[PDB]
Amino acid sequence: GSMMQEKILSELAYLRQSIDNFDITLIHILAERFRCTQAIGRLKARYNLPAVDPLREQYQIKRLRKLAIDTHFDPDFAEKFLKFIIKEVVHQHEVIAEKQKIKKE
Amino acid sequence: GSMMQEKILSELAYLRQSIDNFDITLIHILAERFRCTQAIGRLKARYNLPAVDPLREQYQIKRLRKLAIDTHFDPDFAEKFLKFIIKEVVHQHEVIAEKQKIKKE
Repeated sequence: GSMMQEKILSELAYLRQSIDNFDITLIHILAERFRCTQAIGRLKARYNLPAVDPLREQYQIKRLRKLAIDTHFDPDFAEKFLKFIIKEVVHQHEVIAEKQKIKKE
Repeated sequence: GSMMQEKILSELAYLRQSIDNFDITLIHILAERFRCTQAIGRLKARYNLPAVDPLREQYQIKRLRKLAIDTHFDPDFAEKFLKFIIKEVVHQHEVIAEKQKIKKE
């Protein structure tokens, strides 16, 4: 139909409003997460702690996987997602350390 | 110090509580986002719409970049993050279409 075509484009539009809202929300939460991990980066750099903390990484992954299963959410994708975030964090930790070091030199 | 060592481990622990909370939150929001994009996948598959919708992708990226700058959040990372999500979504759209098609065959 044309009534049916519009019904379908209207549903699509409605679902995309929601997605678009989720994406803003996700960015605001990640903004705060990165405020925290940057406070960790400064602390690690001042006191010579390493960017990659394997016991920490391992815990975060097992925990998020368990919580993902409990939410009926794919645990492999939860892990892929967390690892994506952690790679940026590890980069940021290294950038803060190089910048604390260039002051010291 | 040992007082100073514990102060620092205590700060680190406190920041990690927050991170860990943000990560659960992020998973719950993504759970809902994927409920929506899966409803889009079914709709696209029933009515023969393609997985990759370039005009849609382009809008989502420009919009999230602008909103990221307005939140003092790195627009390149916002884009990297959205593209990471969209790659999963496009996969999921293709999986739904293959599964609607195998019923039809």
